[PDB]
Amino acid sequence: EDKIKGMFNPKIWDKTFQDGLKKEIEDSQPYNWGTIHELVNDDLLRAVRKEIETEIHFTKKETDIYRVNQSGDLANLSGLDWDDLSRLPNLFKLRQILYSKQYRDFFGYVTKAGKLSGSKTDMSINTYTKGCHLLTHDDVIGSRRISFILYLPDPDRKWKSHYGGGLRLFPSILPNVPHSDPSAKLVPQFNQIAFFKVLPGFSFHDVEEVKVDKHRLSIQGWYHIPQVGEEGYIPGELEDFEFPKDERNILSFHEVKHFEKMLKVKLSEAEFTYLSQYISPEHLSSKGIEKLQKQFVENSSLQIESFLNDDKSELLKKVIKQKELEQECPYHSKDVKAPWKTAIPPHKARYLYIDGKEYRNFQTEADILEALNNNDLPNFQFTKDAIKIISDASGNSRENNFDAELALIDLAVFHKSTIFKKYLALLTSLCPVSEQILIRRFRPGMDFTLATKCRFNELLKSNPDIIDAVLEGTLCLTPSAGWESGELGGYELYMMDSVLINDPPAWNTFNLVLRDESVLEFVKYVSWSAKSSRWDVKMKWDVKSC
Ligand SMILES: O=C(O)c1ccnc(C(=O)O)c1
Ligand SMILES: [Mn+2]
Repeated sequence: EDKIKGMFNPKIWDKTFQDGLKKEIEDSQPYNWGTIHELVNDDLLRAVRKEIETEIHFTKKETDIYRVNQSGDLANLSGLDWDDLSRLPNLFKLRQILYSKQYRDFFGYVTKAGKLSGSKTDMSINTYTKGCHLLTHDDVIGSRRISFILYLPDPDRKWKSHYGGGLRLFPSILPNVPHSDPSAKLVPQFNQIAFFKVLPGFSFHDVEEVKVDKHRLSIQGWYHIPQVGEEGYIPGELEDFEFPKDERNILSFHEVKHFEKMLKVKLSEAEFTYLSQYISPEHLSSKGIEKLQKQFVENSSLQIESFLNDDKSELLKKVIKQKELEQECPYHSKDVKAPWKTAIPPHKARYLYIDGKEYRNFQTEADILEALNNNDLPNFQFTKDAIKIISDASGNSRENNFDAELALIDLAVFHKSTIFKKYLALLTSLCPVSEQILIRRFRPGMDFTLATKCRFNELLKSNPDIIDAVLEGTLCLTPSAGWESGELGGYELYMMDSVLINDPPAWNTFNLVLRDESVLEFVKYVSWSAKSSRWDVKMKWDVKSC
C-alpha cells in the first residue's frame, strides 16, 4: 500500500499537474476526454507487455462492428481468467494500482466523475493487426462510468500515424447524433492512456483500422459506479435522424393490378423485349425462369450470377472503373456533392448513396430539421436532369464527369419499371406493393452497415394479404479483385437471430431474399486495403400473396 504511488509517474500526485489536467479535460473537444503520457512505471509496464506476449493466446474475432484479436472469450480454453493471474504477476499489479484508492481519488478528481468502484475491476486485453478495427460506439453499457485505454505498442519504436490504429472521437450534431466524420484522432504510444467519462448520446469514438503489418497491444478498461455502500457510496446521492430512412413508397394501383392479374410465364413479347434491354438472356428463358422459380420456392431467396446482359455489364464496368481510377472520391461528408448523400449516423452506418431525393448534406442540426420538416420523394429522372446541367457547366472532363452516376441511375429506373416488377412477381409468385431503390457506394476505410432487421411498414401491419416479410434485392457491381476470402470486408451477410448468405463483393450478381422479422443483414466494413469501393443497387419491397 506504500509502494502504490511510486508505481506511477510522480507527476500525477502533484497538485499543479492535477489541477491543470482537470481544466484540460473540462475544456476538451468534442466531449470531455484526456490523455496522460508515461503513466506507469516504465519497468513495470515493460514487464506487463512481455508477460502478455508470452502468456496470453489471442484469437481473431470478427463481427459487424469489429475485427480484433481477443483474449476475453471464456468457455474457450484460450479465454483469459482474471481470477487466475498466477503467471501474470505484473498484470495483477497493474490492475491493483489502477483500481487503488489512491489512483481512483486522482482520476475521479480530474475527470469530475464522482466516486469510482475499486472492486468492480473491468479490463480486457486485445491486439490489433493489419485490417483490425472497431467501428463507432459510445461505450454506454451498465454501470460503466469512465473508459480508459492504456497502450502498449513496441516501447522502443514510435507508432506512426500512417500505421493506423488511431483512437477517433466524433463530435455531436445533436444528442445521440454524432457527426459522420471524426474531429480528433489520437496516435497512441507506449505507456500512454486515453480516457473519457462515458456519456450517453455523446461519447462516440472508434478505432481506426490498422493499415500495416504490425501488432498493437492495448488494455481497455472501465471504472464503474461503486457497489452500494462501497466506500460509503449511496445510489442517487432517434429513428428520425437516420438517413436514408428504412421506408418504402407504395406503388400505383395500375402496377399492383398488373401483378395480380398475372398471378391469377405470362410475359408478352414486348415485355421480354423491354427486360432484355438490361437482363441476361439466360435469366429470361423459359428454363431459366423455371429454375429461378423453383430455387425461390425452396429457399425463399435467389443468388443470381451474371444478372445483367453483356452490353449493360460492359457499360457499367467501364464507367465505374473509370471513376475509381481517375476521379477524387470524397472522404469527408462535407465534400460529398449531388447526387450523392452520406448515410448517418455513424454508430449505425456510413456509406454514399443516391436515392433520387433533393440534395442533403447534414453538417448541422438545422440541416437535419430542415429535411424532417420538408420530406420529399425520390425522382430519378429529375436527378438525371440536375446532373446533366451541373455536368455541362464544368465540362465533363475525365476528372469530373457523371458517367457512372448516369448509368447507375438508368439502371435504377429499369428496376423501378412496371415491367421489371412484373418479372420479379413472376420469379417469386409475390405481388410487390411498395418500393425503395438506392444506389450505394462503400469506400475503402470508411463505409459499412451494422446488423439490423427489416422494418415493417406500420400502416400495412393490419393487412392480411400483405406478407410479414420484406423482399430485398442487391445487385452488386464491384469490379475489383481480391475479395474472395472476406478479408477485405464488403461482404453481404444475412443471418438468423447461423448464416444464410455470406457473399463478398463480386461483379454483376443479384441476391434476393424474403426477410422475415428476425433475419439480420449487414455489409461488412470495407478495408482500407480494398482495391475499389463496393458498388451496388439496393431494392426493397413490401409484398402480398396472390
Ligand atoms: O481495445 C481498444 O483499444 C478499444 C478502444 C476503444 N474502445 C474499445 C471498447 O471495447 O469499447 C476498445
Ligand atoms: Mn470503446
